[PDB]
Amino acid sequence: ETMKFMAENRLTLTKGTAKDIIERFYTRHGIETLGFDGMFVTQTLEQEDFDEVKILTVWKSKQAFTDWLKSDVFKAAHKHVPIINNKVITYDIGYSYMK
Amino acid sequence: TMKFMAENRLTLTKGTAKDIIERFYTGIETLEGFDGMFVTQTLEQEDFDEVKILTVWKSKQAFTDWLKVRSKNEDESSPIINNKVITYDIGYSYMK
Repeated sequence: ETMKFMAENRLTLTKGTAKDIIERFYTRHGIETLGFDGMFVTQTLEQEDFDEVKILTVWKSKQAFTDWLKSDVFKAAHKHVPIINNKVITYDIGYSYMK
Repeated sequence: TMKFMAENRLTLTKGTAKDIIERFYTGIETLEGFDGMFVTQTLEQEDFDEVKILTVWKSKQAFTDWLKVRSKNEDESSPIINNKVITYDIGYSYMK
């Protein structure tokens, strides 16, 4: 039913700018109003040369994600948000256990 | 809750993710600092397969205490090319 598909926006940033970028995601622009199950914004630890922030979104299906890519909430979040690189990766969640 | 993430990233020879993956779907939820885990498979991967066992914790402490699948460079028959562990601070999270 839910938590079957995960999407990741991987951001490679100038070292030191990670906090400011992350705070930018406290305003999610209504993504929760969607097949959306949750999101995580992380910072890779022990990085010396670059900062890496990953925006992980969990959905109930790939289509939930692809439809989101086409939504107005996607546009507002993409326009709201240092970033040297920006890559998108997707995954099939084959197993999840939320306690 | 959910403020730390540990990732066990497994690079596999293209096509072997299918079987191997089910062995990670497996009493870690008994720890207080443990919040949850995800096991994923990367889509659209061209030359190799990728399995990531993600676990979320309340603190880096929980994960550390907890801690304290061989590679080819060991058993030539293993599908696992590389086995890395990455750690993260969860700056923000929202569920449901």
